[PDB]
Amino acid sequence: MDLPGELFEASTPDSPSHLPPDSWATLLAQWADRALRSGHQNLLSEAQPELERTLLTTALRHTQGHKQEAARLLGWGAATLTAKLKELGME
Amino acid sequence: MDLPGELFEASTPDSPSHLPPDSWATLLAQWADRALRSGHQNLLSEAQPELERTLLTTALRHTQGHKQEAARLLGWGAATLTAKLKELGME
Repeated sequence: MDLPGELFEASTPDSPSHLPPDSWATLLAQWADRALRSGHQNLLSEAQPELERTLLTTALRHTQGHKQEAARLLGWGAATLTAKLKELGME
Repeated sequence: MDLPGELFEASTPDSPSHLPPDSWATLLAQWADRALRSGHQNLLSEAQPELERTLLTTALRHTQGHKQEAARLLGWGAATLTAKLKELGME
């Protein structure tokens, strides 16, 4: 018998998230190499939007909702912030 | 007295390099934020060339010296591989 019950269900609360040291570059150096020895294709096209999304969302956080303010935040403008959004989706 | 001598000099050999888990994204999320609360400016312009240099050099390694082959390696061409080289230096 045990005091605590055998709780076995995934609920919303009681679920902390862990943030380990993500070795992105280490994953990109080994990934780009593993794909090169098999069938590489969208190499830079995959991490390209990854770096843009991270920063874009971060700076935007300073102005959540104000996607325009994010422009001056990254030395960009309103055409780049918008054109760069489809550039990764088009290229 | 000790068998080994007190070797205290930096030489070429006898110098192994360590490669810990670099948390780039973690450094970019905290850096972009720390700079935003002070004087942000070249936010994306700093990590932009960092992601391009890493992949560019990696794929090029498959064709060391053949900077041209790196083109098809990243679904790029000869104009992009060259134009993208100055794009980060110009923007």
